[PDB]
Amino acid sequence: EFIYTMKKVRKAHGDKVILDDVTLSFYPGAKIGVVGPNGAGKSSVLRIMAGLDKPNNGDAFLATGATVGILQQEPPLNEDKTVRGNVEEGMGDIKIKLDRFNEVAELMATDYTDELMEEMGRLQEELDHADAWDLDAQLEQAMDALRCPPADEPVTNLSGGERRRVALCKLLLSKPDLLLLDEPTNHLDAESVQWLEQHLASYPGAILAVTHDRYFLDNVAEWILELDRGRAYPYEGNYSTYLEKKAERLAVQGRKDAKLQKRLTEELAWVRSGAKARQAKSKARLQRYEEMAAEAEKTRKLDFEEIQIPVGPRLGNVVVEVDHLDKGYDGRALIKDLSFSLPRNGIVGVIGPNGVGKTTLFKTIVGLETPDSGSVKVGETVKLSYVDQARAGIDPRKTVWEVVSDGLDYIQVGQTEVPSRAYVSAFGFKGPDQQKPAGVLSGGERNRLNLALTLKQGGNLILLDEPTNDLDVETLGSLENALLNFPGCAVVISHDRWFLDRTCTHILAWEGDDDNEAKWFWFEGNFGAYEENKVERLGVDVTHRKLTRG
Amino acid sequence: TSKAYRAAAAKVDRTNLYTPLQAAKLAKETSSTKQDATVEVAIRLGVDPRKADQMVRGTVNLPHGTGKTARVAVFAVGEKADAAVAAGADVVGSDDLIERIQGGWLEFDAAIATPDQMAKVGRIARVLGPRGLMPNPKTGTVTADVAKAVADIKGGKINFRVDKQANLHFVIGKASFDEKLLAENYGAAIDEVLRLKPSSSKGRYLKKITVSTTTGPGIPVDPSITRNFA
Amino acid sequence: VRPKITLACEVCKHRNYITKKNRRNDPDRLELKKFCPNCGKHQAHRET
RNA sequence: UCGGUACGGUUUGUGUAGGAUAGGUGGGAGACUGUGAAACCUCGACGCCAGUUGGGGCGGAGUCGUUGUUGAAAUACCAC
Ligand SMILES: Nc1ncnc2c1ncn2[C@@H]1O[C@H](COP(=O)(O)OP(=O)(O)NP(=O)(O)O)[C@@H](O)[C@H]1O
Ligand SMILES: Nc1ncnc2c1ncn2[C@@H]1O[C@H](COP(=O)(O)OP(=O)(O)NP(=O)(O)O)[C@@H](O)[C@H]1O
Ligand SMILES: [Mg+2]
Ligand SMILES: [Mg+2]
Ligand SMILES: [Mg+2]
Ligand SMILES: [Zn+2]
Repeated sequence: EFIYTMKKVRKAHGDKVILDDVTLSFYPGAKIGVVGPNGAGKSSVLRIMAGLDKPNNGDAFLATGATVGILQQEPPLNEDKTVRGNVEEGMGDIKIKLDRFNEVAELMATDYTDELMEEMGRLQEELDHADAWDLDAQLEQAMDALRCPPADEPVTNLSGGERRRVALCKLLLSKPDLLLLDEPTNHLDAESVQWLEQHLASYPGAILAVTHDRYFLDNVAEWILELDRGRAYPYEGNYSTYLEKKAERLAVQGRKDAKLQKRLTEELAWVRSGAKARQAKSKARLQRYEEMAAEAEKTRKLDFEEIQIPVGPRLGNVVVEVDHLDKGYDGRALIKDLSFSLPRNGIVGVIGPNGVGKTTLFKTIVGLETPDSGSVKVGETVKLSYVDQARAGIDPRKTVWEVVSDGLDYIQVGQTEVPSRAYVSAFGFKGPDQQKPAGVLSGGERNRLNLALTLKQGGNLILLDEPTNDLDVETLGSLENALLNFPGCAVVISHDRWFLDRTCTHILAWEGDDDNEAKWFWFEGNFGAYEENKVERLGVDVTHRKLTRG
Repeated sequence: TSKAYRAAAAKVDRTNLYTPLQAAKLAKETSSTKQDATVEVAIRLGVDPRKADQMVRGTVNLPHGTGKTARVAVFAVGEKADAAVAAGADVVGSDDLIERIQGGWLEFDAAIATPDQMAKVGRIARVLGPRGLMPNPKTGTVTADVAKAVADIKGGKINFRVDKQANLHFVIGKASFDEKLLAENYGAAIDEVLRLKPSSSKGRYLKKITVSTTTGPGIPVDPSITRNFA
Repeated sequence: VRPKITLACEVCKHRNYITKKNRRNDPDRLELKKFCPNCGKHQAHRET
């Protein structure tokens, strides 16, 4: 009747609570959307529902025979293959018991003959449970819909941000009855989300997403679950209905607490100054100050320090010269015949779907690559700063402070001697929260940590690669209003189309079709011009794939 | 689309759970309008088949026959096929039938193999399996009984397989047969449902049931008849 | 900041010892070799 | 007038290859002249391949059908 249900659930440290009194319940087919700020507990609720952790109070009770999947905020894999990335979970109770049916039928005669009736027929019983057991012709069904990489290559550095396309195929093949997909639209395309839109719509089974897109929240979701910092409140309706009734709620809450804060100060002097006023009653009126001042500090949350990018040396007049570069691999044809300068004091945007080669183009510039037939002039005044797409500089065992400081005391950032602990809290880690391991940090504080160890050089040429992931609108605005005030050459790879309309001066973009798949067009102007230049120069200016039989 | 099919719609009462004797009278009145038909059985179960401990399958015996064309394929070599080639199989195959089946000559209905063939049956059961022709260790198509396997196809042993939707399906008889050639077939069917009765189901066990034919409308069936099928 | 934790054995899960740790110094559950009387020999003990 | 339960008829679903798997399971040579070429046409469903024989107002003659065979399966037809 209920797929999932919760008692008075309180997952917490006793010093710092992260969930508190989370009492709610879900139906079958309950398409849910989860919204909230960073630091609320949105991923520590989807972690209880998949059994990957246990609460410190209250029972979390899945239904009887409904299985649950999960896609965490960083997706793990195995280091074996790509078609291995459709057998580990997903088709895992059929594939592991598929070769054994072909192994039990090797025609032994001295070993056993009539014991093939209670084990080989028992394996014949479990193949009817899945209603299909050829498993081969219906596994290119699962990779010609995600547009997966070719299935015969391992997930080494060979895979970029289509690592997520594989982890959206281990999960969406198990078909769980409770589907906990936590931010599926990281690193995807202008059409990879557009595939996932039509797939999560007609989907028998419950869905909990912690997404930020607007097609899921306005048309697929039916319940919206706000996560306040520790609290949890359900609501009913799509996201257009949610924000209207959210607006009138924070209206009458905005002057609920104004006259509350006015009351505490009006009887602050009543309890501090002039304690001559009443004898032997004062221990009954003083407690009503404390009982409203201890609940005035459970919503006093307005301490949000700004993201600030430090400034180092004077940037000259030449930054990146690309001398007719070609780049590729054996048989592969990425970047071909590209020449562009890089404008001093200008945000540069990169446009392209997954699999064109955006993040290798920065690896040339720092030095992690070498061009095949071409050259890149660095210019003796720039200073690189490379934040990577895969966030590979995070060592998930040692604490936060040891990742960015390397155990030192002062680190060299802005041609000064900054005390390296003060450089940590500049990106939002106040004091005793240096001492917690980085592998368990939030999606905001793993993106407010990758900016720490990569902007540690004060460089006047910073190469932002997916900066708009897993961070809310209070920091996203505090980023884009902090890399406008930066004196030179921020270069950004992004997929948020409503981010490059804010902060762009130049666009490098892919425009390849069936004559050559490795063109790169350069543009002088913002994103609100390239979307109009494209329709007046080219002609390119759907038909959904099912992922299963039905 | 035809008045003659809808003329029997008045021959079925709405809220009256019929008897198995009154059941087969309507099959004699509907299927006689056209050629020969086959009587169907639909049973809804009060189980939860999402789990694996409530999958239900059993065998059956038909003392009145089945009326099936029953084209029998044999998968054996040596003396295993010799004790069944005289039993009445129309097309007796061998190890050469590996290349005739998947090549495009699929004209057979049954499949009888021996346990000394499964290294070559398993490459043929890839296509015959999802078509329902899987090697059966239960009834006798694939076992050590190489003598009475072909006669069981004319003996009337058909398994029943519940789906996820809690729907049982099992044919019981032809159209030219009378009512008394159906009471013994139908009464053992609900018995074999009770022979695979789960110990973890809830509520009322058999909550809805109907019996019809190929070109016949629905008929109410009584769950509270377990003794007076004849 | 010094809560009172109880220490339970690994095999029989009985609760034999209560003690105090500091919670901002040691976030994870302690492990000690203490004496379980129901087992008769020293065993390992986590928290609850 | 707005919703829950119970029953009943109608309708609904489009990776690619084939005259859009008419969705799952179990059967099965059936439908009888209803041509589709009136209309909210194209069954009025999806309007993505632009079409799934039924509120059918030329008819009572000719009917996507069986035959064709690309594909885990195309094939009418009712019943759960
Ligand atoms: N280590 C590698 N060796 C060879 N080819 C690679 C390697 N990594 C990626 N490729 C190929 O290059 C393509 C794109 O490279 P990639 O590093 O993923 O940059 P990218 O396009 O920015 N990834 P993304 O940010 O998700 O779009 C892939 O589709 C592969 O075909
Ligand atoms: N094991 C942990 N111990 C202590 N604090 C934790 C732990 N796990 C998470 N937190 C913090 O508690 C809060 C819970 O947030 P979490 O569920 O981890 O992601 P989220 O921030 O709520 N959603 P998102 O911002 O998209 O990552 C965050 O402030 C985390 O940094
Ligand atoms: Mg998260
Ligand atoms: Mg990349
Ligand atoms: Mg210590
Ligand atoms: Zn013990």
